Amino acid sequence: PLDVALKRKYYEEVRPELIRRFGYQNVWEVPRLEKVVINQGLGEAKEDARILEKAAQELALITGQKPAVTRAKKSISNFKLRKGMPIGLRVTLRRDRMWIFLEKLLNVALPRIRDFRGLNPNSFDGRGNYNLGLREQLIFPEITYDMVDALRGMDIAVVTTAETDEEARALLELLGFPFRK
Amino acid sequence: RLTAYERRKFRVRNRIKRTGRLRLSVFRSLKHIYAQIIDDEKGVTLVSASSLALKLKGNKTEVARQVGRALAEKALALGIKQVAFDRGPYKYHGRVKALAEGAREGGLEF
Amino acid sequence: MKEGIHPKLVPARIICGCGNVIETYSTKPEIYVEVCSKCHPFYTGQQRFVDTEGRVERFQRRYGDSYRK
Amino acid sequence: MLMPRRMKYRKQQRGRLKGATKGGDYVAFGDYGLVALEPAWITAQQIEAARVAMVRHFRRGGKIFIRIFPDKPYTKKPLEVRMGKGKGNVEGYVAVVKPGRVMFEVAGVTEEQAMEALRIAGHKLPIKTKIVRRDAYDEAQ
Amino acid sequence: GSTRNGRDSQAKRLGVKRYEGQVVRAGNILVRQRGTRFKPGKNVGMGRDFTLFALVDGVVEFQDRGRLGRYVHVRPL
Amino acid sequence: ASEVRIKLLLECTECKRRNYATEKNKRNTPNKLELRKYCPWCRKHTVHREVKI
RNA sequence: CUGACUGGGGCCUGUAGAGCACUGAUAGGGCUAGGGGGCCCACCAGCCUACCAAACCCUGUCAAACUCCGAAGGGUCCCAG
RNA sequence: CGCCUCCUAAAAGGUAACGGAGGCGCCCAAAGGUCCCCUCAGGCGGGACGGAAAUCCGCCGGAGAGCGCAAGGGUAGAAGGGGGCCUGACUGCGAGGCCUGCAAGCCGAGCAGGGGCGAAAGCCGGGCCUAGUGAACCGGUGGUCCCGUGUGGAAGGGCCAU
RNA sequence: UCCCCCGUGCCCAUAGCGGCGUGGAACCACCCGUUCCCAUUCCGAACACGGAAGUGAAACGCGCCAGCGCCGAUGGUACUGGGCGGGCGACCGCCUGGGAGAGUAGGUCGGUGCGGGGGA
Ligand SMILES: [Mg+2]
Ligand SMILES: [Mg+2]
Ligand SMILES: [Mg+2]
Ligand SMILES: [Mg+2]
Ligand SMILES: [Mg+2]
Ligand SMILES: [Mg+2]
Ligand SMILES: [Mg+2]
Ligand SMILES: [Mg+2]
Ligand SMILES: [Mg+2]
Ligand SMILES: [Mg+2]
Ligand SMILES: [Mg+2]
Ligand SMILES: [Mg+2]
Ligand SMILES: [Mg+2]
Ligand SMILES: [Mg+2]
Ligand SMILES: [Mg+2]
Ligand SMILES: [Mg+2]
Ligand SMILES: [Mg+2]
Ligand SMILES: [Mg+2]
Ligand SMILES: [Mg+2]
Ligand SMILES: [Mg+2]
Ligand SMILES: [Mg+2]
Ligand SMILES: [Mg+2]
Ligand SMILES: [Mg+2]
Ligand SMILES: [Mg+2]
Ligand SMILES: [Mg+2]
Ligand SMILES: [Mg+2]
Ligand SMILES: [Mg+2]
Ligand SMILES: [Mg+2]
Ligand SMILES: [Mg+2]
Ligand SMILES: [Mg+2]
Ligand SMILES: [Mg+2]
Ligand SMILES: [Mg+2]
Ligand SMILES: [Mg+2]
Ligand SMILES: [Mg+2]
Ligand SMILES: [Mg+2]
Ligand SMILES: [Mg+2]
Ligand SMILES: [Mg+2]
Ligand SMILES: [Mg+2]
Ligand SMILES: [Mg+2]
Ligand SMILES: [Mg+2]
Ligand SMILES: [Mg+2]
Ligand SMILES: [Mg+2]
Ligand SMILES: [Mg+2]
Ligand SMILES: [Mg+2]
Ligand SMILES: [Mg+2]
Ligand SMILES: [Mg+2]
Ligand SMILES: [Mg+2]
Ligand SMILES: [Mg+2]
Ligand SMILES: [Mg+2]
Ligand SMILES: [Mg+2]
Ligand SMILES: [Mg+2]
Ligand SMILES: [Mg+2]
Ligand SMILES: [Mg+2]
Ligand SMILES: [Mg+2]
Ligand SMILES: [Mg+2]
Ligand SMILES: [Mg+2]
Ligand SMILES: [Mg+2]
Ligand SMILES: [Mg+2]
Ligand SMILES: [Mg+2]
Ligand SMILES: [Mg+2]
Ligand SMILES: [Mg+2]
Ligand SMILES: [Mg+2]
Ligand SMILES: [Mg+2]
Ligand SMILES: [Mg+2]
Ligand SMILES: [Mg+2]
Ligand SMILES: [Mg+2]
Ligand SMILES: [Mg+2]
Ligand SMILES: [Mg+2]
Ligand SMILES: [Mg+2]
Ligand SMILES: [Mg+2]
Ligand SMILES: [Mg+2]
Ligand SMILES: [Mg+2]
Ligand SMILES: [Mg+2]
Ligand SMILES: [Mg+2]
Ligand SMILES: [Mg+2]
Ligand SMILES: [Mg+2]
Ligand SMILES: [Mg+2]
Ligand SMILES: [Mg+2]
Ligand SMILES: [Mg+2]
Ligand SMILES: [Mg+2]
Ligand SMILES: [Mg+2]
Ligand SMILES: [Mg+2]
Ligand SMILES: [Mg+2]
Ligand SMILES: [Mg+2]
Ligand SMILES: [Mg+2]
Ligand SMILES: [Mg+2]
Ligand SMILES: [Mg+2]
Ligand SMILES: [Mg+2]
Ligand SMILES: [Mg+2]
Ligand SMILES: [Mg+2]
Ligand SMILES: [Mg+2]
Ligand SMILES: [Mg+2]
Ligand SMILES: [Mg+2]
Ligand SMILES: [Mg+2]
Ligand SMILES: [Mg+2]
Ligand SMILES: [Mg+2]
Ligand SMILES: [Mg+2]
Ligand SMILES: [Mg+2]
Ligand SMILES: [Zn+2]
Ligand SMILES: [Zn+2]
Repeated sequence: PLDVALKRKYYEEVRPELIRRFGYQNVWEVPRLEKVVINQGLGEAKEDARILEKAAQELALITGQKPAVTRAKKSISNFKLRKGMPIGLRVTLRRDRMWIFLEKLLNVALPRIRDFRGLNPNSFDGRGNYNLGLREQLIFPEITYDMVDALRGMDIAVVTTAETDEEARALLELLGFPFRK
Repeated sequence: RLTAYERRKFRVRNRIKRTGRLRLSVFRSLKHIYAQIIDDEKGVTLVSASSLALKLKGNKTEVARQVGRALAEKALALGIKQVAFDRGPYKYHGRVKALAEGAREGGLEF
Repeated sequence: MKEGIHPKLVPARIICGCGNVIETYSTKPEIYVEVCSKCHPFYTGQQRFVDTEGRVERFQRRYGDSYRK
Repeated sequence: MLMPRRMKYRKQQRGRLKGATKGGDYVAFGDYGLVALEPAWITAQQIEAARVAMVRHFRRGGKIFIRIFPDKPYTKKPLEVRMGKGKGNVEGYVAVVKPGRVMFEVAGVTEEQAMEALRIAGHKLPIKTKIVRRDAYDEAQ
Repeated sequence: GSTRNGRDSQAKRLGVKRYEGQVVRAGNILVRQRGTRFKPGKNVGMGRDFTLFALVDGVVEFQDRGRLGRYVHVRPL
Repeated sequence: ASEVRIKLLLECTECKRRNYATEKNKRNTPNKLELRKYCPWCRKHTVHREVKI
């Protein structure tokens, strides 16, 4: 395993502060990150230039991992959707890669968001997971202007072993997720 | 509400029972590996073999193969030759494959 | 991981405009960014960038008191 | 007047009218009741006539509860055709009613008023009826 | 005036053909059915149309295993 | 069977005898069928080819 | 001697009845998306409704092509008269 | 006007009417065999474009989804969804039955030949099932090399397949 | 022969949902790793291998609680095989034998076989 700064920050600073703040009787009861699942709901590729090999590439640069395709469960009219059609990507970051991503997201990406005024305090699950949406992929340090054909966003799920919203807030906030209110 | 494990397990066991053989069932824990040869007509085990019971050693795979041979031995001595391999929820591979090859060398018929 | 489908992750330095340097990993060894957590307004306590006004308007006009009582 | 807003089937075989009411036998909402003494298909028009007469007795006041509903379609061949050539067309809907059923109940009105309304309503029904008032037996069902 | 109806299909003569306790021979059809109303049990085959039949000469036996469904067995003689 | 779903025979490629009749869709499956079949003449499986019925 | 019929025993069944768990129907009430309408507005949200009313819930019902149930009987095989 | 599904049909089977309702006259080279893996609809919550419904995350959710098409039965302990290898959508037969006036229709263990998948147990003689069909006569085509009008051929036929 | 656990069956919810509690010596899990066999339409999540620092947090096992779920009498009734009556009819009754469904009382937070491992 890699020494990656944020990972260590978790074990060194966040771990204990949490045990203080909520008083766990058990090493496993304390909140862990489980997985960060990034999704590009896309379908701007339904027919058109269904070469979103372009996006799979972009995501593979950002996460260091190649996404797998998602396809439509049922045929849908008004979106022009025949069943089986490639409409999305999903890359599931775990372990080291999950940390490396989150590191750069927190350090560099979110800063680079236009008029960024903090993440949303309310985007919390109620079973203690967080989700957040990006509008563009130029946010990440790996993707320059020069290399992009068209602006595309994404959904980020961050999945925690917390049982409650209130605990999961502490974990992500302590790790450094900037919340607006 | 069953799990992929509970299903997988049923699905293979169901096929094996259908053929009516004595079934060589295999349990594989994080540390050990056990083997009952069971008669399902009677709901009974006829011969056992475990890494736990053989106080066997180290490399899990090599160990498996050993319980494998062990099982066959007590088995032929009881007149059992033919039998059906119950890979449980386990891919026939690894420790299980190893156990299987061992009961084979051991002379078990399958 | 599956071979041949995944871009390599190597030690990588992200350099911000504040003059901050981040020791992290990427598919690119050296990256220059225009902003980061160390210098971003929202992050930097509450650095009220350009507009430290206190509104300023509109009671706070005050030119002047010279109308009489 | 009363009829199903929709049905799985347009025509129903006729069936039979043997036995006492299946249920619907005890007063269950208002104070006084009108129970069927003999079996019939009660027509939607007859139900509605019974109702209207009761509100007419009350003028303003009372609550009428209707406890039978015409979901049975009534079929009839056009005039003068001969037998065969398919089943008749639906001409109305009836509510099957076997002896014992509380068809109507009233509440919120004096006794002499509930009595008379149910009497007049009775005269609109093509069967014999008895007026009942709520007992403990009703309350215990 | 006329009818859009008027049709129906032949009866298929479905159902159990040999009841519990009845002596059968290998091949005897035991159950004729749509889908698996009875499942093949001990010494009982199922043909492509769900038809249950005796695999050996013997005696028929029924078995109701609750959520597991009902079963036709043939017990050797 | 239809104009598009046709009947066809399968001919053993070694001894040239037609051994099987079957059907295919010629819009979906325009190439001539090739299937390994048991040839009773040759007493062995043999690649058989679609040949016109 | 195997018969009709009968005794005992096993297995098969979905009707009478009944029920409402499914498919649908359904009166009223409760709760509550959605509309209608009235206050108050176009600065976009409010508020009130004895209006029509989805889903859900309670009370009370309906069904050949409904059934969570479910007989009496019936059928078949074995032994026996 | 034949065929399928439900009801009528009186709890075995069967059961009529110009009785009540619907379907068929196809299809699939995978939508077939086998090995391996996977599990639904829907509800609430969360999430850029993104909406009641596209894709993602969480919880609940036994089956109300799916199963090419009508209906019914069946079915996740898969018949549903994904992948790999494949052609058993076998050839020679066929114990024993279902059904049944006939003729038809249907199910089929097993043995042999030569195969497919599987480590094996084993499965595979098309398809979850029940419609998707047409006797005989006459003729076509491929095969066989059985008959060949004194004889050798040939004509023409038979036989197997279509 | 008794207690705990691990396998595997049988009865097919009186076994389930939920709330609470409890267990790590042993066993089981999670766990530590991903070189190696093997693997992800991406992901060592799964499957798989090699391990033994930790923890019973998750899962599982065992207890407890009747809010839901499930089971459910007795009594009476509906209906009915057979035998009789009545009504012009819709329909209604008697006898003998059978006898529900709803509901009420009540029950249930499983029982049991085989083999292992540990304990007394
Ligand atoms: Mg929230
Ligand atoms: Mg969580
Ligand atoms: Mg950039
Ligand atoms: Mg009639
Ligand atoms: Mg009338
Ligand atoms: Mg009529
Ligand atoms: Mg007529
Ligand atoms: Mg008529
Ligand atoms: Mg009328
Ligand atoms: Mg009535
Ligand atoms: Mg009158
Ligand atoms: Mg009641
Ligand atoms: Mg017509
Ligand atoms: Mg008809
Ligand atoms: Mg018929
Ligand atoms: Mg008929
Ligand atoms: Mg029929
Ligand atoms: Mg039957
Ligand atoms: Mg078969
Ligand atoms: Mg089939
Ligand atoms: Mg028995
Ligand atoms: Mg038996
Ligand atoms: Mg053929
Ligand atoms: Mg005699
Ligand atoms: Mg006899
Ligand atoms: Mg007899
Ligand atoms: Mg008898
Ligand atoms: Mg009835
Ligand atoms: Mg209902
Ligand atoms: Mg109820
Ligand atoms: Mg009725
Ligand atoms: Mg019926
Ligand atoms: Mg019925
Ligand atoms: Mg009898
Ligand atoms: Mg009997
Ligand atoms: Mg006798
Ligand atoms: Mg026809
Ligand atoms: Mg019938
Ligand atoms: Mg019937
Ligand atoms: Mg019948
Ligand atoms: Mg009958
Ligand atoms: Mg018959
Ligand atoms: Mg037609
Ligand atoms: Mg495929
Ligand atoms: Mg298939
Ligand atoms: Mg396949
Ligand atoms: Mg969902
Ligand atoms: Mg949502
Ligand atoms: Mg949005
Ligand atoms: Mg959405
Ligand atoms: Mg369905
Ligand atoms: Mg259709
Ligand atoms: Mg090959
Ligand atoms: Mg025969
Ligand atoms: Mg015949
Ligand atoms: Mg073979
Ligand atoms: Mg063979
Ligand atoms: Mg092989
Ligand atoms: Mg066969
Ligand atoms: Mg199919
Ligand atoms: Mg078919
Ligand atoms: Mg002729
Ligand atoms: Mg002729
Ligand atoms: Mg000819
Ligand atoms: Mg000659
Ligand atoms: Mg010659
Ligand atoms: Mg001559
Ligand atoms: Mg010559
Ligand atoms: Mg000659
Ligand atoms: Mg010549
Ligand atoms: Mg010739
Ligand atoms: Mg010739
Ligand atoms: Mg021929
Ligand atoms: Mg032949
Ligand atoms: Mg156990
Ligand atoms: Mg046990
Ligand atoms: Mg037993
Ligand atoms: Mg504890
Ligand atoms: Mg517990
Ligand atoms: Mg321990
Ligand atoms: Mg300890
Ligand atoms: Mg370790
Ligand atoms: Mg490697
Ligand atoms: Mg090595
Ligand atoms: Mg791992
Ligand atoms: Mg615990
Ligand atoms: Mg487990
Ligand atoms: Mg108690
Ligand atoms: Mg009860
Ligand atoms: Mg009783
Ligand atoms: Mg009686
Ligand atoms: Mg009688
Ligand atoms: Mg009696
Ligand atoms: Mg009953
Ligand atoms: Mg009862
Ligand atoms: Mg319980
Ligand atoms: Mg024991
Ligand atoms: Mg012991
Ligand atoms: Zn900076
Ligand atoms: Zn050949």
